[PDB]
Amino acid sequence: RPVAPLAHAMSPSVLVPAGLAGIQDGRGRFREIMTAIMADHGAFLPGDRSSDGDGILWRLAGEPGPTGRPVPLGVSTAGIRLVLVPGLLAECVSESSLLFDDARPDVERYGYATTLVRTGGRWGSARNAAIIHEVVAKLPENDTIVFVTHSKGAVDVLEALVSYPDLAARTAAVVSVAGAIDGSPLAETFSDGLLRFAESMPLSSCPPGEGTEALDSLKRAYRLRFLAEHRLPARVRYYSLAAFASREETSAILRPFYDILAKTDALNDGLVIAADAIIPGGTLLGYPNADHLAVAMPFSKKPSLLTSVISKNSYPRPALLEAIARYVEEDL
Repeated sequence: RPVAPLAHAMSPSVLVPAGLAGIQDGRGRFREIMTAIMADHGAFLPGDRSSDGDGILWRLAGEPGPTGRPVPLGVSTAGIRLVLVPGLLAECVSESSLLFDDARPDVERYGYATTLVRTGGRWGSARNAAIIHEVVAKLPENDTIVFVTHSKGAVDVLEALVSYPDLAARTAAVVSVAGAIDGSPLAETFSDGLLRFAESMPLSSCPPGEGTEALDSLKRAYRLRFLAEHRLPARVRYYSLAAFASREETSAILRPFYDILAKTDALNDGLVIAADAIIPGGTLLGYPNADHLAVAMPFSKKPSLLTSVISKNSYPRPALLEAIARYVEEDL
């Protein structure tokens, strides 16, 4: 695309150390919690692996040490409900994959209720925000609501919190997992024609979108403008995990997109750059060593061409989701 229209749409933005955008560094305590969880009951959890070194969570510079304070490893009685919100195209592959599906037995064992929200896989954030608003309105009043979101789901939820003060007042926390907070430059990379055809083609698992509504929601200019123009509700707590893996531990299907992003930032999960995946003013929990899909969306149906090309899908999602729940309960 010629640069003039992109320039006109872009709001001034700056890449800064996390501290300068009001981010609390919770990387040390989160590593501590997740590591203890896996030492305590990781052995039969799907995706179990060594927690040593960068195995589960990358060690970026400046990481705080462990606090030494005991990690809760029993059943929660806090009445917390994790409201799971998926991202782009998730609805379309629902037969093969549901968000954190293999992690929900483990967190429910330990006292955390879970609800999965079905969003439009090909719909814009405003339309999905209304869906989320209606779902949460029907959840039990005494539950403590903690969103756990993936990809576009994160900004579906942020737009909802900004649009519906009653949802904001109802919500204790939002956790972003590889959330597309600043969108992705890939949303602009491909032709409108291609995006329009993808939006409108008949699929038996997800309804079509209008125009390019879903991708419009993921454009960097749009997403940066949202954050420039709307304060996130202050009474809600925000937390972010930003995934990336090495090229060889990145799924085949994601590698061509990884390769585009890696031209300027190797710390990307295939679809989202890590610096674009952190909610400003929130808490940074860390960097799962996993590509965009492995960190949150299990694919296991065999055989499947789809499952086969998502070739690096193994990650300890149950331990990750349990660590998220325990960190937020502790932080709250």
